[PDB]
Amino acid sequence: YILPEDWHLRFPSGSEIIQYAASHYVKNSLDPDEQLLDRRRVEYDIFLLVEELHVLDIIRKGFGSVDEFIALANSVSNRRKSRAGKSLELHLEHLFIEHGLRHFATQAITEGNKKPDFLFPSAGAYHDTEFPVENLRMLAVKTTCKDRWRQILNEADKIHQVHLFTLQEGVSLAQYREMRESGVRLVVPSSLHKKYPEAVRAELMTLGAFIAELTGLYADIP
Amino acid sequence: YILPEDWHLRFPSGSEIIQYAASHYVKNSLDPDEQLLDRRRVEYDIFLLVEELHVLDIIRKGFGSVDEFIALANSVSNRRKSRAGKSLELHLEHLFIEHGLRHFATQAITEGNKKPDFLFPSAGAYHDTEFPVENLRMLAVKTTCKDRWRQILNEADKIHQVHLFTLQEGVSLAQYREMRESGVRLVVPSSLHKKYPEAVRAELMTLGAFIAELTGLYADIP
DNA sequence: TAGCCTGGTCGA
DNA sequence: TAGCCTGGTCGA
Repeated sequence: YILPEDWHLRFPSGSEIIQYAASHYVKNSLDPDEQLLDRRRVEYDIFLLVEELHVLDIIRKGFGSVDEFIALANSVSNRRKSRAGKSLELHLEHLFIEHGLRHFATQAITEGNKKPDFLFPSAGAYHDTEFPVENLRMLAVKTTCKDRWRQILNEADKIHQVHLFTLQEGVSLAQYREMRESGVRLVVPSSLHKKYPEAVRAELMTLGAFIAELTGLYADIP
Repeated sequence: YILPEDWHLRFPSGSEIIQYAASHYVKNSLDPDEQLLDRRRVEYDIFLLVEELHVLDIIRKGFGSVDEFIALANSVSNRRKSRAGKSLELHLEHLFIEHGLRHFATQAITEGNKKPDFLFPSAGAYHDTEFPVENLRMLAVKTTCKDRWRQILNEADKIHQVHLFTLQEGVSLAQYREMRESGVRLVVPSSLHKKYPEAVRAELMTLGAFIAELTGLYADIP
């Protein structure tokens, strides 16, 4: 790939990796669902290489004790964890802008505590007492859900139908039922649908459909 | 310590480690808060040693690539994670029985979905339409909370004042306010109170106080 | 396969 | 220091 000069030394930020990765996308596959999965794959491959230049030398020369091993073990695991999550946020932000969805707030304050990944169409409209509450949207983003999905709930007391975007290779049917009852709606990249139980597949939204719904919903907003 | 014979080979269960660990407790420090922290420390030290006999040899001879390193790295990290959590559950179960708290359900079904770590005084009383709902208690257990605490919420729709037991070395004041509003009440081992902000320390329960409250609350139940 | 998190890194 | 989880192990 040939990386930027100081990357060998200083480990780049999430936006920096992607900023570099952008000049290496396949192009075009103008479907938003295709684009995400592709941009993720390209970004990840670059990340793998940067990671190697920081650890591979330490990896080979072994560890004298468990406490030594596990410190870097946790450090490296948790580097991936923190960066994987921010990556998906960023990739969706870029895709919203590129596909006509300009009406969204990134760091939007709702009730004063929890702040959702994405709020629609505005932080302002959300507090606007005369904006139709049923036209409000919220997008929580989780690369994997597992048990962690329930942490997304009351991020927007005002919105009961909440959207969760995830890359998980199938959510259990039992687990999906809990999500429905709690008012959660999955947005999942078209390609990953086949990993979800047949009964669930029907109620699954693609990224493309999400963007299209919201684009029309807020077309009448400046 | 000298471990049981087959431990070198087969990695023991959580109950097995503790069953062995019990014959190695300090004794007595009859305070429940003291006993937990001690039994945890004894259990952990044994765990560390069992872990070493399974990994130390693999740890020293290094790794050829990142993908090799990270597989065991995640495996070992996640062994600790799964076992740490079950350990605390077990230690509290044993302490409840030993200190007169016989009225609790371990695997209690509430609404049919989420099942709380501990339900009081009975799975039956919880569904008993004439048991005073304000005398119901529920105990979620988390070794560390972090962001994960919000996953404990609606485990018992019927109970609004919920108890969370944790070993975390201080919960932020901002984070504690969210817990209060969501109807969560911390139970924290006496010794760890000094790690919590001064403003929070006041509303913190000890294990001893928890057991004493519930013991009196259910003394009139067979 | 639901729950665990003997948890450090990243970027407001 | 709040949010992340490019997540596998354990035991119903």
